Amino acid sequence: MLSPEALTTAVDAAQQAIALADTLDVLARVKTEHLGDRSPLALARQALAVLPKEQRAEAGKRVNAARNAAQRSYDERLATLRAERDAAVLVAEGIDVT
Amino acid sequence: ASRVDVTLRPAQYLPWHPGRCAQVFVGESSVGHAGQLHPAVIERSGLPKGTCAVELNLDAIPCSAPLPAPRVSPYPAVFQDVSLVVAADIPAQAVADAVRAGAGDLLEDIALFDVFTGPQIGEHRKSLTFALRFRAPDRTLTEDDASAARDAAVQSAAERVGAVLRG
RNA sequence: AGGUAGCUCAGUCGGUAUGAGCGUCCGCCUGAAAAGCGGAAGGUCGGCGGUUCGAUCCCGCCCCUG
Ligand SMILES: [Mg+2]
Ligand SMILES: [Mg+2]
Ligand SMILES: [Mg+2]
Ligand SMILES: [Mg+2]
Repeated sequence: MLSPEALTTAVDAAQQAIALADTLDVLARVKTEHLGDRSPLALARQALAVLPKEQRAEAGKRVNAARNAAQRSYDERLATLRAERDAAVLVAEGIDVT
Repeated sequence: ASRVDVTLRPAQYLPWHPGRCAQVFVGESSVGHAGQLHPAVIERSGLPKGTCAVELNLDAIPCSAPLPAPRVSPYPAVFQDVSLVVAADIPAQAVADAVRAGAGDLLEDIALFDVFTGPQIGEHRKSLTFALRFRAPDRTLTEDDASAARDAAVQSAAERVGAVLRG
């Protein structure tokens, strides 16, 4: 499960679900699915605690590499959609100041 | 209180909201800004939502000592309203200035009382309705003379802001 | 000695923040309120760094109060 095959398959499933989210609501559902407690990437970390000690460094920097890749995609997408939401508020609230 | 005239023009200038911010001019000199604060500023600063603010440089406001000599005609007035369609981002003050420039001396008062958007207007448009009060200095103004002044006001608004008489 | 949700505070001894009260929001109640029930939103765990595959938790420095 900590293999670089099931991990990279889960990062790719997450990075395209993040790319396909066009709403903060859609992106929230994507977050709980690809980063929440029941996510493959989060269960890969909880397995590091019952792992033999001589296998945690070689597989920990692998699981961490997978987590940081999907986390980076979600964070940049959340900022992008929030800015688009915020910009749309300012234009919708324009008034004739004269 | 300063006995000066000001104009408010659209502006973008933090910490104000860029769609709800006026820059204040006396003549062609900027003297400050006014409007609603930026929602991002309000949140970052812990301010109440919707906080508004004004700041003017008093030293840039020239001191004035006017000596008015008003013309007070006692002859009856004529009251007419005009409804004009313009692009939605045309400042209402610019339309009223155009109406005034064409109406001439017979126009004593102009007041906007309606700003309307809707499907019977069309998209990207708005309708402004002004109450006009006409008066002559030496005679009882006729409705035809008033309507001629009104027609010249509508023509001036057509040429200056693209106003179209409401149909 | 402590800094943990917008405020006031439990708690977590390296890999699941386990939380309360208030406040806010949302229902019920009222013509509408307050109060009262009912439910929800809400957490880089003081900042900058070190160590470590991984730090709210260990180390260094520093800000804040008694
Ligand atoms: Mg009439
Ligand atoms: Mg109208
Ligand atoms: Mg009732
Ligand atoms: Mg809940």
